[PDB]
Amino acid sequence: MTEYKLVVVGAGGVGKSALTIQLIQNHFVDEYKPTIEDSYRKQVVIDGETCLLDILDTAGQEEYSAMRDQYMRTGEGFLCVFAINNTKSFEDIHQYREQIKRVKDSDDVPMVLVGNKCDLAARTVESRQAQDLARSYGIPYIETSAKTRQGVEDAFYTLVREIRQH
Ligand SMILES: Nc1nc2c(ncn2[C@@H]2O[C@H](COP(=O)(O)OP(=O)(O)NP(=O)(O)O)[C@@H](O)[C@H]2O)c(=O)[nH]1
Ligand SMILES: [Mg+2]
Repeated sequence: MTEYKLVVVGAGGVGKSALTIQLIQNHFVDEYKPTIEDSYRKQVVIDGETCLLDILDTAGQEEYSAMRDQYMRTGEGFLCVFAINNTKSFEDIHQYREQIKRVKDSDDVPMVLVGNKCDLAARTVESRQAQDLARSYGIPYIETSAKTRQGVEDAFYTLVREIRQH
């Protein structure tokens, strides 16, 4: 079957792993549990296509940048995740995008901008600004909550659809 190699990237603590686990295991990890590198594989049906999601969950930490090149290079699609209550994470997005373009030798890699933690009242990043950014990239912006599961399948399935259209 078709396999889709999705990579989840972003700053430390934005909820990359919480999003992935919510997708694969339908629960919200409300734990402190920093990632080094995790992989998940799940057979799904998306729009009637039987396929395998190969999801690489990456570290937000600066120390793991080398293994970051390695993982990025094999990815077909990237979820670029920030937290809507953390302005630095949103600013860091630019640098993850640029590193993906560099390792992939590509200006237009399948990608979704994901604004996570939208369940939180204490927003510092407006939806308007994140949308403008995504528009300037030529990529969809999806807002998610790993906690309530809002937008979770949306973000992953939209990325699969971007890979199909590439
Ligand atoms: N309210 C809320 N909290 C969330 C959400 N997603 C993650 N969190 C919380 O934020 C913290 C970090 O999430 P986690 O999934 O470990 O983030 P990460 O990006 O994988 N961290 P790392 O880069 O270290 O692997 C956890 O305590 C988690 O419960 C969300 O959508 N809403
Ligand atoms: Mg993690």
